[PDB]
This record gives sequence, C-alpha cells and structure tokens, in this order.
Amino acid sequence: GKAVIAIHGGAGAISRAQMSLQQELRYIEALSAIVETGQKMLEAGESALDVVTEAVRLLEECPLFNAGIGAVFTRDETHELDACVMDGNTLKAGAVAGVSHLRNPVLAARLVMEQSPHVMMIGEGAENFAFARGMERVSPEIFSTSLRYEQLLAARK
Amino acid sequence: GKAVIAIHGGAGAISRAQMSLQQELRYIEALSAIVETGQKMLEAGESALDVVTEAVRLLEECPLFNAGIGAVFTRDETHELDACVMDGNTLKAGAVAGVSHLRNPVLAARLVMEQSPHVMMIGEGAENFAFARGMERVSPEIFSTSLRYEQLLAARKE
Amino acid sequence: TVGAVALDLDGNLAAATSTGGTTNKLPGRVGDSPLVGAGCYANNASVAVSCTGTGEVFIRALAAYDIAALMDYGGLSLAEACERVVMEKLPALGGSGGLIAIDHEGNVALPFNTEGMYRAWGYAGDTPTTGIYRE
Amino acid sequence: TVGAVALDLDGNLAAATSTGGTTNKLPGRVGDSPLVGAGCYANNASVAVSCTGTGEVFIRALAAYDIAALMDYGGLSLAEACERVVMEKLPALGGSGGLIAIDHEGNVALPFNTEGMYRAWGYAGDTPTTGIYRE
Ligand SMILES: [Cl-]
Ligand SMILES: [Cl-]
Ligand SMILES: [Cl-]
Ligand SMILES: [Cl-]
Ligand SMILES: [Mg+2]
Ligand code: NA
Ligand code: NA
Repeated sequence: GKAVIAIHGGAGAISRAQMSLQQELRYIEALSAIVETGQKMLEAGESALDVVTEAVRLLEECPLFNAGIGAVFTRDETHELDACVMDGNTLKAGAVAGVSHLRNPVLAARLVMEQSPHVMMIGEGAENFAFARGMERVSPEIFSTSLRYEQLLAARK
Repeated sequence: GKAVIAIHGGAGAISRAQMSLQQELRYIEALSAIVETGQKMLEAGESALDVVTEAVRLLEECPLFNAGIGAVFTRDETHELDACVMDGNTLKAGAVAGVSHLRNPVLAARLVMEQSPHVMMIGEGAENFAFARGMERVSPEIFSTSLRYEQLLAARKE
Repeated sequence: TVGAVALDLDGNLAAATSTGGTTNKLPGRVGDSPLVGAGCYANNASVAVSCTGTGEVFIRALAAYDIAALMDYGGLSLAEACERVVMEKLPALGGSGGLIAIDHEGNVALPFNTEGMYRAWGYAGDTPTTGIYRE
Repeated sequence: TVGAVALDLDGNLAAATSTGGTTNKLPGRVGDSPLVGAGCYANNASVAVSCTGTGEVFIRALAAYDIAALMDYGGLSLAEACERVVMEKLPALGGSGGLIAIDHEGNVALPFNTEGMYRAWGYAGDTPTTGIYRE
C-alpha cells in the first residue's frame, strides 16, 4: 500500500459552542503542520518508526495537546507522563509511565526500545535509565500551562 | 464443566541434576497444599475471583516462590513487586507495579479493582492509595530470604 | 493524549502514544497510553493503532490489539474491526474515545464515539485532511 | 512469578499473577505480570490465563489475550491456542516460559517451553496433579 500517516490529539467532549473559529484554527494549524512533517519524511523514505516518534514529539511540544508541554495536572498539582512506541517490523516496543523529569516521554519510550533489553520502565527507575543514556533532566514545571491549571481549579473550585 | 483450579510458581531452568528428591518434595508439598485449598474453596461454592486471590496470596506467603515473601532482589538489593487480578464475569481488573511496602501485592491489585475506578496503579502512588484504605505498610525487608540473596551474589559474578 | 500511526515506503507499520493522563488524576494511575496492546500496537501482519479515551476500558478490552486480532484471526476489514471495537465493545463496557489505525494494505481509519477527536491524516505526496468534530 | 486460574461452580473464570521480577533487575523495569492481556487475562466468553517467563516477549506478544483471541476469533481449541502461543510464537520472538489456562468449558492447559514450570491443578472434589519438569 501507499505510505501514509495519521495523528490524533485526543478524543472527548470537544464543545463547538465553547470554541471560537480562531481557537479551532489553532488546533487545525498544529495538526496540519505535524501531519505535513510526517508526510514529507515518509515521501523522503524515512521509517514509519522515526515518523511516529517525530510526530508524537511535535504533539508533546505543542501546548494545545495533553502530552509533554501542556500536560494536565494531577490531584497533587503535579505532572505524570506516559508514552509507548511499537515497531511493527520487529514487534519491539518501548514504554515509560509515571515520568515527571523527561521533556519528551515518547523519546524516553524509544530509548527503552533501542537502548535496553526491556519494553516498559516506570517512575524514577525509568528516569535514571534515561539519564544514564544522556537524556536531559528537566523540572516538571516546564509542562505547566495556565489553560490546564485553570481546568484543574475549575474541577475543584 | 466441573469447577477447577490451576496454579504455577514460575517457569525457567529448573535443573534436576542439581536437586535432591527431598528438595523437589518441598516444592510439590507447597503446590499440593495450595491447589487443595483452592479445590476445597471451589467445592464450597467460593467465587473464582476469591479462589485465585487466595491461591496467589498463599504463593506470595510461601518463601519458595518469587512473589511476596521470597521475592528476588533487584540490582540495588531492593524488592519491587507487581501483581494483577482479573474477573472474567465483569472484565474488571486491578494491578499494581513497582510496590515495595505492601505484603501481598495481589490483595493491593484486588483493592485497586474494588475500591477505585482504575485498573493499574504504580509505585508510591499505588502504595499511598492502599495505605489510605487501611492496607498495612510493611518493612521493605520482610520479603528478603538468604536463598534469593545468594542468587543475587551468583548473578553479580556472571 | 496524542498519537501517531504510519506505513512507510518499505511496508513497515509503527505506532506511538503519549499522554499527561487526566485533570485531577489520582497520582500513580496508569491508563492505556503506555500499555502495549491497550493504547499502542503495531504489527506489519495487521495494523498500527494509537488510542485515546477512557483508559480503563481500553485496558480491559485490549482495544489496540483487539483491532489487530479481529482483522488477523476474525478476517474483519479495518472498517469492520474499528466499528466493532469503538462503536460496540468499548461503549458496552462504559468506555468513550477513539483511535487511529493504518493496516498493512494502507487503509486508514479514525473512529471515535465522542463529540470530537483532534485528528489528521495524509498519504505521502498527497493533500492532508484535518478534523475536530463528527462528519 | 506465581499465578492462579479458576472456573467456579457458577461458571465464572478468574486469573491472578504476582511476581518479584528477575534477580538483579534494573530498578523500574516492568514485565508482563501486572499487564492485563500480557501476564494475566480472564473472560467468561473464552479463557483465564496466568503467564510466567521472559516478560518483554510476553508483553510484545500479548500472550494471555492472544490465547483468548485465537480461541474466540480463530476458533482454535485451548490446546491448539496454547501450542501456537507457547511453542511457536513466543520462541520466534526469543521468549522462554509458560502459562496456565482454563477455558469456560473447564478444559485446562499448562504449556511451557522451559526445562521446568512449578505447577499444579485439580477439579473440585478430585485428587490434584503436581509437576516441576517436562513429561
Ligand atoms: Cl529453561
Ligand atoms: Cl471538523
Ligand atoms: Cl497466529
Ligand atoms: Cl515433574
Ligand atoms: Mg489527492
Ligand atoms: Na503537548
Ligand atoms: Na512467595
């Protein structure tokens, strides 16, 4: 079949009534930029594995989406991030859960896949593994956005 | 068909050349006692969920098996325990991973299933969830056995 | 939650999923996103899947692997497997959400049972499509 | 690793799995044991399964759910599904280990591809069977 990418930024009660067109266009612009990067990479012969890794890295970086920068807040006003990546060729997979000090969880998941004999790492052990492989330690504060903090406050007000 | 139970205490390189019959009979006796407890519970009309929970609780308690008491040691001479339980009727499930201060991980997994809307809890968050619901905090060293510590020392030489 | 699936020019499938979880989450809760076969799955023999929704139901129903198994073992088309999982099985267990999927033949599906799913797709060298709401 | 599967007098299936992991484990590594569909699965429509072996391969292969899906969608017997997963699919990915399984009809299987698996099983009101080594 012909090379192809699909992406998502989350399913749920996305309210047309609560949205302006300018708000909608910010999401459309972000989705279109990321799917266009993936299409160009596929056209240029990049692997499906590298394409999904880069697309999810960009969705993490985008503050509009609940992954990486723009992560929702827990009950404790913390961030806990999780990611997985799987290669359909080898059936290798890598995953992290409960990480707070890694900017791009999908890149930590890819590190588990490519630079360990393991599939899944959690918490501080996952972080220490990633740091030992030279991944940068960040403050969990880097993920915080006013939009998501106000959503936490609205849920408990 | 008839009510039935199966249990396991782990698969791997179990070497007969290195075992005596008396050593083997300790494992056979432990397996037989636990499967017999499960059979008697099933005969009495106990639920499959209660039977697998109790069988795994007993395998945790038994120092011969790598779960609960008799857990293997990590690289750092710590214990990190994991468990899951699933009800085939409701398709509800509960699971904990990376817990060190809960005597019976399968009971913590059942607590996630019954006392939360969640399926899986990890690490300190899992422990705090259990402690907030009256499950006892245990010394992280209650699981330690000489046999498993000796196996760590042997692993460090390979 | 975010995700991506792709089929490359060599015929390889891959999937990735990433999340911050839920607003006001109980610390230590794990949803489907990092769990192989729940929130993320890829196999060149069948499909690449990334999910988003009510994590617990996607775990209990192994949603991502269930798409693969319905196709591989059940002989369902991608469209049939997506309808069965997203519109029938997940709702029956009280779940909401959706997923994105690409099969080994290059068919793409973006099913969801919610009011919206932020989504986009495009074939290599072709024009991309974006969406938020239901068609 | 330890586990149990049961079929009760009301026709309900359940499964449980518990582990300490591996000697000299990397702190924070998670194997198949706590992962629904990998190390533990139960569904009254098909089978209850508890696994033990190479955690990474049992996750990648979704071993416990794969038994269920091969039976439910593929129409395989419990024995055929267990042979396919434990003796063919897991070794093809470099996996070693076994599992215990009971189907909704009360058939029991204790497959393993290792030198041993500590195991026992019995029908309610009967003498149990125990084993360590291969037959
Ligand atoms: Cl072996
Ligand atoms: Cl739209
Ligand atoms: Cl197969
Ligand atoms: Cl034997
Ligand atoms: Mg066109
Ligand atoms: Na983001
Ligand atoms: Na034990």
